[PDB]
Formats: sequence, structure tokens, C-alpha cells
Amino acid sequence: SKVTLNGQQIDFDAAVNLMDAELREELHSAQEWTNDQEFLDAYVQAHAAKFDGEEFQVA
Repeated sequence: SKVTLNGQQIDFDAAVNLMDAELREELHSAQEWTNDQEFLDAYVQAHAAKFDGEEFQVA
């Protein structure tokens, strides 16, 4: 799928490949996800919380 990150449409699988492994599995285990965009948006929030405010980016 494509998801929107920081105003740009990017491949979700590529984004997932850049996600912190512990956070990605925590989010996957915690709940059902309506779609990949909801997953990404929650990941961005969790990444900022884990890494002292760092903005997840893909580039």
C-alpha cells in the first residue's frame, strides 16, 4: 500500500523496514489496525516518545 508520511505518499513496506523493531512488534501485538495508515500514524507518535521527540522520516 501507499501511506502518507510528512505530506508524501510512500510505500508502506519500505516504511516498515525502517521502523524500530521493538516498537513495530509492540504496535502489532497490541491491537487490530483498521488500515496501514492508522498503523503508521501510531508508529510516528510512538517513535517520538521512544527517541526523545525524533521525527520518523523515510527519504
